[PDB]
Amino acid sequence: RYQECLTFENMAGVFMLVAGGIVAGIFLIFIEIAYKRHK
Amino acid sequence: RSNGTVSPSAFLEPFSASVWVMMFVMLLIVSAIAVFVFEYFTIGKAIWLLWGLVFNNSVPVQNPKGTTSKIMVSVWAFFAVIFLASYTANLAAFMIQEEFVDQVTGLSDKKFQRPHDYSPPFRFGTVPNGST
Repeated sequence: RYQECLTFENMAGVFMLVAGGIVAGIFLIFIEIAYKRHK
Repeated sequence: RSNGTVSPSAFLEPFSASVWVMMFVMLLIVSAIAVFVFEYFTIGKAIWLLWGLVFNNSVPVQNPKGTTSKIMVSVWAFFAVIFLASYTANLAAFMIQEEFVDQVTGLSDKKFQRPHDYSPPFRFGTVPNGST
């Protein structure tokens, strides 16, 4: 009679999508700063 | 039992674990990195923004700098409201389920040795010259 026996995957997917969006935003900020330095 | 017995599970929220904690840490790190990037006092304002648009913007933490700051704030707010919606849905789903497992789970577990010693004298209404 012995018995041996928020989602992280949701959290992981949200973290991955947020990281991608943040990387895109940082690249956009860098490009905009470079253009503004020339304009 | 006298009336309805259920498990409130007040502390059983998915918090206090390592599931959403890692996501929260990653999101906070990303937000701080983006704030530093857009920076091109500040620490206190950044902490205020991190604590604010995570729970709720119902506090004076307004301090934008540039368009990229607005874009990152929009993305972080979208993530935060998605998290709030997910938590509301999860708690409602828990409300859908229920827990009424057991109360004693044993014919001699603790009380059935000396009910007076346990304090409540549970009734022993057997039958004369019966079977049990």
